[PDB]
Amino acid sequence: LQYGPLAFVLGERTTRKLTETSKVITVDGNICSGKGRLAREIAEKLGLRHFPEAGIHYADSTTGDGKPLDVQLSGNCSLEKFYDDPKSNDGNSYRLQSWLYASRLLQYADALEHLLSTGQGVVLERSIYSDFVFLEAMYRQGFIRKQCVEHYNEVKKVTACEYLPPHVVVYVDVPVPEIQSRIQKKGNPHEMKITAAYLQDIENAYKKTFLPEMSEKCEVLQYSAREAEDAEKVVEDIEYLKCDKGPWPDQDDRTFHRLRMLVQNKLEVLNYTTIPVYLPEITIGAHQSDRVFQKFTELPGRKYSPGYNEDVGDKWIWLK
Amino acid sequence: ARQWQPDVEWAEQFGGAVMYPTKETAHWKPPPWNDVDPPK
Amino acid sequence: MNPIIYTTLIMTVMSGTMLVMISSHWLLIWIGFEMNLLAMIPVLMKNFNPRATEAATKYFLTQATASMMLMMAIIINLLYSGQWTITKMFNPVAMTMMTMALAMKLGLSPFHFWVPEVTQGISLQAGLLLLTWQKLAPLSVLCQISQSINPNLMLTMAMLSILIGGWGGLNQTQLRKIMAYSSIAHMGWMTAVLPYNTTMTILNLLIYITMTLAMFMLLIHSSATTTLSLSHTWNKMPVITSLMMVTLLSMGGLPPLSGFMPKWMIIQEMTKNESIIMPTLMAMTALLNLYFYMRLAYSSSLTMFPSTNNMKMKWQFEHTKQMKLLPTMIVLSTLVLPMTPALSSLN
Amino acid sequence: MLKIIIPTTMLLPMTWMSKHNMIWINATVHSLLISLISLSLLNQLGENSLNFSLTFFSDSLSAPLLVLTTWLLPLMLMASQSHLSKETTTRKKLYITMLILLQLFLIMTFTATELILFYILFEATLVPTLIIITRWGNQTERLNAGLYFLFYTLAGSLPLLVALVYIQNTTGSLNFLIIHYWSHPLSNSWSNIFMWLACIMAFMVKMPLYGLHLWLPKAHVEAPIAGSMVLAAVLLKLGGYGMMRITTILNPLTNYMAYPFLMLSMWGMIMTSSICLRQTDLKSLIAYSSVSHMALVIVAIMIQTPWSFMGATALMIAHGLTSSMLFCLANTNYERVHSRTMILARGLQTLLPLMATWWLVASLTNLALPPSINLIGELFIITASFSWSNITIILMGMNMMITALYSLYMLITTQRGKYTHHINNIKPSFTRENALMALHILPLLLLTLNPKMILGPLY
Amino acid sequence: NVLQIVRDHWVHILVPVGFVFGCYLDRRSDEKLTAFRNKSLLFKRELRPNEEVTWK
Amino acid sequence: PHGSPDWLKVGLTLGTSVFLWIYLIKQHKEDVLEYKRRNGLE
Amino acid sequence: MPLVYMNIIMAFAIALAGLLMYRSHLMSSLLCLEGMMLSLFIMSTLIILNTHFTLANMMPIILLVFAACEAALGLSLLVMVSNTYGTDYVQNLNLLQC
Amino acid sequence: PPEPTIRLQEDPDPEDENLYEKNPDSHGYDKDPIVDLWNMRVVFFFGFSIVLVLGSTFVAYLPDYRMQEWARREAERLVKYREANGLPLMESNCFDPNKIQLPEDED
Amino acid sequence: SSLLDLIWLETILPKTTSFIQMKMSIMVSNQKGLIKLYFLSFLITIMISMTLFN
Ligand SMILES: CCCCCCCCCCCCCCCCC[C@@H](O)O[C@H](CO[C@H](O)CCCCCCCCCCCCCCC)COP(=O)(O)OCC[N+](C)(C)C
Ligand SMILES: CCCCCCCCCCCCCCCCC[C@@H](O)O[C@H](CO[C@H](O)CCCCCCCCCCCCCCC)COP(=O)(O)OCC[N+](C)(C)C
Ligand SMILES: CCCCCCCCCCCCCCCCC[C@@H](O)O[C@H](CO[C@H](O)CCCCCCCCCCCCCCC)COP(=O)(O)OCC[N+](C)(C)C
Ligand SMILES: CCCCCCCC/C=C\CCCCCCCC(=O)O[C@H](COC(=O)CCCCCCC/C=C/CCCCCCCC)COP(=O)(O)OCCN
Ligand SMILES: Nc1ncnc2c1ncn2[C@@H]1O[C@H](COP(=O)(O)OP(=O)(O)O)[C@@H](O)[C@H]1O
Repeated sequence: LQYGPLAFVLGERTTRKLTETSKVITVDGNICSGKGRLAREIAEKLGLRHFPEAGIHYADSTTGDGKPLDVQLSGNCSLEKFYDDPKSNDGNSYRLQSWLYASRLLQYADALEHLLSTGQGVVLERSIYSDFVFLEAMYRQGFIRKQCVEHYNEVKKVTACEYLPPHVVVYVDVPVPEIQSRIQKKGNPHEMKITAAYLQDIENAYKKTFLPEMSEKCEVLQYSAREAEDAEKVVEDIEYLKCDKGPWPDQDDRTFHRLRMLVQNKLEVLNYTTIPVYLPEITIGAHQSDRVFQKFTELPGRKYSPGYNEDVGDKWIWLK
Repeated sequence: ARQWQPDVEWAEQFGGAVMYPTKETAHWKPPPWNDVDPPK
Repeated sequence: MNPIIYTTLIMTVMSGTMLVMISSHWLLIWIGFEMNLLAMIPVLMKNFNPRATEAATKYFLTQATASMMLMMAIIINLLYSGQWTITKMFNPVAMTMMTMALAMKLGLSPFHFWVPEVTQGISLQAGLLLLTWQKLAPLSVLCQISQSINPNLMLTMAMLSILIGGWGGLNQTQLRKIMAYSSIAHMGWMTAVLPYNTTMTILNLLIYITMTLAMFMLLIHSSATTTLSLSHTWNKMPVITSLMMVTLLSMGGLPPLSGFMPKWMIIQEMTKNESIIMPTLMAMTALLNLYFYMRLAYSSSLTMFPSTNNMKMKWQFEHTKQMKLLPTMIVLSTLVLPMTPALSSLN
Repeated sequence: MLKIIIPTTMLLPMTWMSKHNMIWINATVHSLLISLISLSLLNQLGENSLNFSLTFFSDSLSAPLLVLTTWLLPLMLMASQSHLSKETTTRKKLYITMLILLQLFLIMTFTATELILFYILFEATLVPTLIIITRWGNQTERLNAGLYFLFYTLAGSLPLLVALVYIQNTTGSLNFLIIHYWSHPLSNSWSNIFMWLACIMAFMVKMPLYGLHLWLPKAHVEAPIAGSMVLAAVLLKLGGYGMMRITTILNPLTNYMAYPFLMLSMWGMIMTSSICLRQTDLKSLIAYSSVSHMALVIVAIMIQTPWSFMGATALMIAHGLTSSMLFCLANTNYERVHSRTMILARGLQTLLPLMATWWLVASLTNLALPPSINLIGELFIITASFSWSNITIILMGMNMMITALYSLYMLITTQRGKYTHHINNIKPSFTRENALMALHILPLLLLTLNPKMILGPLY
Repeated sequence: NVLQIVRDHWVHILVPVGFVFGCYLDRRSDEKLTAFRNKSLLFKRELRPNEEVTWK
Repeated sequence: PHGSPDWLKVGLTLGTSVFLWIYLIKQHKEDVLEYKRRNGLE
Repeated sequence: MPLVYMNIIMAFAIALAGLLMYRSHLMSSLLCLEGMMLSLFIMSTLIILNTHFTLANMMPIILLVFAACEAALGLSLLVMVSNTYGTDYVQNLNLLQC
Repeated sequence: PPEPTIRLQEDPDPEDENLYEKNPDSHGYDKDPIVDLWNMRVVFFFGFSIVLVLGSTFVAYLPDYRMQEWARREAERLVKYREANGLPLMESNCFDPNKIQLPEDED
Repeated sequence: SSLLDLIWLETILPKTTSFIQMKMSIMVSNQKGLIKLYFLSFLITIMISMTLFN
């Protein structure tokens, strides 16, 4: 018996599972910062569940087996090509940006459905909110066009006009020279090609737009690099602040039911991610799309529904 | 050697609010993707 | 809204329709219409936005005016003959006003203007309800007084409705407006055979209801409200696009599909009454409905439109909420021509 | 008649249950077996008919058309085997399903004891052909072509349905036997004039008649090879079969209502034969030749004499075979050139001699060389028209000359001369193409031995 | 090999069997119309001593 | 996802089909018996 | 048919024409609807009382009740429209078009 | 104008695959040599060997259901009868006028 | 070829029909969405029906 209107009618009221502990938290910062360790420690200390940052093949892990698929069958883009030649002729940068945004939207939907179905809180990295800063970094540097950012704004507004922003936003503030030094120490050959202007643009956008906009409706934790390793202070400040300005206190059982309808049925979550406006970076013609779809359908566990694949090992097919 | 299939230029014929818009109706815009209008 | 409230409102709509159909008193029929209108408004506004509120207020205004005209027709009929039973109306003026009220309730031309706007404003499920269940009551009332209607007024209104539906379906890109104009055309087809045989009207209503239920179910299955969003569907569920193309062919009246059954039958009945010109004009006019069905079929399945990069992710997820009776609706809407003589059951 | 309808229906589950690399073999073998079974219907009798049941009956006009329809499908499968090689198994099965459905509809249409069932199947044939034209068509114009191929036809036949039911409201039945036995003359009245027009214009448009033929070049050029085969060979003869069946109730009005159509056909044969002389496309040339031959058949049907009917039947059969073979040859050239232009590929007898021989035989058959059945129908219609009026021969004679001209022109431009230097992808002709050509051409020369099998019920 | 070709060649009998089925159906259709058997004014014949029906 | 064949639903479906078939056969036999009785065939 | 019934029908027709005019101010449209209902109520009451059809005395009050319910419904819709636009002019209802 | 001038992401048009290059003795039915050879065999056997020859012989030896020789013998005996007894061969009237009731006019 | 087949025979039947249907569709579907005009037309048709059909 999957959750539905009948479940809500009979027993399933999800406002009872909330115990003030849910408090969805996003830990976000600049590239290759300490935000990941902070998020993991916050999840460990507060007893929440940590969701790793969404990548190119995040959606591949949630469907069927967790093994990622081929780049052509899932994403059609690579971060390494973006680092090597950000001004690529084939529009790899914005294809990467849109795929990452859609993956983050799916991850946010998964975190929300877990929170609403179990009552346990979650910890996230950069959500659908604060993703746009990378878009800004791609535009100010001249890597992508203006029609691209208009597309991203349209898709972002349409998708995110219906989700609840996180209770607490935690920002790990790291200076650009310091993060450049850490990038140099990391040794990833593609990441040493990042310019100082890119990081400066990303940081400025994060401080200028993300911090005040989330200030008036949420609680903000602007923490420095040295004071971020002490996760006990972070968790104490999480407990100390109280949420009474966001829409979460204004929330009710019926709209929780509507949200729990939205978070499941992922096809409705990603419905507006494929709006029919034709930018050369994202649009794909009939022949290539047909070939890629046929190639995808030939995968061992993708021809039929998950429970109806003979080669995988599904038995008693003719009675399911 | 390849079967012709519709491209972006052909597909944009149906992107308008109404087929073959007139000069009066040229400025008309299709409805929003979601059926929600800004509160302006 | 709350599932209990939604279920109660749906039950109220259906009970108002049933009260209209089973009542032998004009006041009870008016009460059923009032109940239906009262309970229909929140259904149109289930998803709150300016568009739904606009559609709901337009619908309320139109239906309230139609109900007031119907009540005045009842009052005049009572004045000129102290009878409340639904029978011979005994008064031409009351008959004309009743016909106009019922046509405005149905959406027949020239009272067709509200249908496309209300259908465009409301969602797909609301449009399904509005175009399927909202025709049972006015058509039943019209069939009960079939011997009373002036044939000239009914036939000219039906011809106007068919013409307007066929012409207006050509200019539409949004699918909901297309379905609204198709509903207008089918209403015109049904109301043209009331003076001759109500069994043909009921058969056409059943076939149209099946076809439009199948079409709205298919449009719900693949979240498409415009032509291009429908064209994007082939890259994920080609079976849905093929079934929708077959259904669209059926709605156009192409044999040996189910949609040919009503028109043919209706035409044959209208040939029994020495009427030849009018079925010919209706056929040539329904050619326009067929044309825009063909254009939608070209844009949907018979060609492959360009896709987007994000659709790959949609490949990995399955349609969770699976609706029932859809295969049955498609089968009845496509392959019931050999069972035509079954219309003798006086459905 | 069910002994042939049932195997055609069972062709569908066999195709849908077959292996991904064995559908063509099964389809071809079982289609040939069905054609062999359908050869039994050719044993007609001078008496009334082969009235199998209340729903199906066979005559010596329906029997040759049924045999040709059954024989066409294997040829279409062999022709389509090539360009559907890179096609997915499901879509290939869908294509074969469309072909099988079209054959089933045509088979049920050609027996059709009752007229309303005949009309229903007549219009049921429109859907698979439209799907084939609009889906598996190479060029961008196919959609428009499909639209034309639809609407013209429907515009012709929507009045007919009304006329049909009107007849059943007055006569009381639409069974062809009762219609023939209870025939009554049509008085000279405006209502009878419009009933005649409604009955005739339905089949005039699909034949097609000159002035209503604009859909045909588009439909034949834009359709795939199998679509061109089925349109030129069988789907054109539906109008002639319908006219010969329905003219039993239009007398004596036709005696003066056929003048506009006789004039239109007798001038359109010349117009289309002259159009064929200056054409930059092979498929358009073949389509216009088909229009000319069908205009001659229309003239024959409008004359309404026994020799006219015999010539019309023979010409329909011969033209179907010849046009199918010509379209196959044009497609074989196109599959190597990928241009569909007469003057781009030249001097092909130096590179493909057997294909040049096939081209010569097809051109000679189109040129109406005796003692082929083409010329049998030609001479029968010509003598019947001469009896109708001694002046018609003039026009007819002109047509004949012009015919030969463009035929040899099509043979000379494409085969003779110097080869195109910059075309080096002319591979030797496969065994499949040569077998297709032989299976097209041998039945013609075997039928010329026994003409009475295709001369109709008035032999 | 038995039990293996049948898994691959069971479709081959599909068309032929239907054929004989159709033949059977044709015979069934014939029985309904026997309303004038040996009653024709042209082929009216006296039955043979060991004959029951002129045609089947 | 990971779901075993629901024996309850399978049993319900099979039982419904068998019951409907048996009821149809019984109804047909009763109808033919009543028809023969009313028209005096057997 | 006496002149009082003619006057009532004229009033109903005038109210219907005023409703169908739509100069502006949907509130006036609801007012015209209520005037039509009032004319209907008066005419029905006069007809029922004149003929001494006792059991029909139930009909008018019921009518009024139902109609008044619809009135409330309309008002609610109007209010919501205003809350979207700040005003109730008819021309603001032009987003949905044929 | 930094636009890529590429309207969309498209596969290049593939070149046609020659059947002879990978398979001499192709017969041009399929890219699988065994399936292609058996397709050729069955097509030839069922078209030329089975239908073309046996069907032609079946049509040639069809029984005379058209009543041509029957009409020959009937006409022969009729001509013999009419010549022997001096009858005027063919009669201009199909039906005997004694069985036709013409409508009296008296105009 | 050009004057008759490709121009006039194309202009008479199909192109004229397409033009007429397109113009009628444009006229029918060119509605600004104002209920003012809708109910003015409703008043006009209500007025015309009583006079014409009685
Ligand atoms: C798409 C094709 C149509 C499908 C229609 C839906 C099929 C499922 C419906 C389930 C059963 C329907 C009715 C339930 C049976 C019991 C109710 C029955 O007792 O009511 C009778 C009502 O009879 C039913 O309507 C007959 C049901 C049969 C409907 C199917 C006819 C369709 C024929 C052509 C399409 C081919 C259909 C193929 C299979 C669906 C009593 O009639 P009555 O109250 O005294 O007279 C009222 C009607 N008047 C006013 C016109 C005189
Ligand atoms: C475009 C591609 C081809 C499509 C088909 C073309 C062929 C259609 C033509 C149909 C047949 C002719 C039409 C009318 C035939 C009636 C006989 C008439 O020609 O003869 C004269 C009739 O004169 C005039 O024709 C009378 C009618 C005049 C008005 C009709 C319009 C004529 C031109 C219209 C052209 C439009 C063509 C396109 C239509 C969409 C003799 O007058 P009369 O002996 O006393 O009366 C004969 C009829 N009776 C016996 C029943 C009483
Ligand atoms: C290539 C180089 C030459 C090699 C070959 C050398 C041999 C030469 C022979 C070739 C032609 C020479 C003429 C010899 C003809 C002799 C046979 C002919 O006379 O028989 C004919 C018989 O031919 C057949 O009737 C015609 C062929 C059957 C046509 C069916 C086509 C096969 C089906 C294919 C699909 C159908 C598609 C079209 C639909 C209709 C006429 O028979 P008929 O004189 O009367 O009486 C026969 C005896 N009776 C009295 C007992 C009855
Ligand atoms: C590719 C385009 C072709 C389009 C079709 C062309 C042919 C159109 C012919 C007319 C169509 C309808 C004819 C009606 C069907 C026959 C029924 C009949 O004959 O009954 C008549 C009815 O006759 C009519 O109603 C005919 C009226 C025609 C109405 C439709 C007009 C369509 C256009 C007319 C001009 C076209 C003619 C030439 C077309 C050339 C081809 C384009 C008698 O009626 P009663 O009342 O029972 O008897 C009277 C005594 N009591
Ligand atoms: N929206 C984006 N655009 C471009 N690159 C991104 C985007 N989001 C994440 N990345 C890349 O993902 C990599 C790892 O993510 P990041 O948070 O920066 O470091 P960490 O793995 O330690 O959490 C980085 O190289 C970062 O650049």
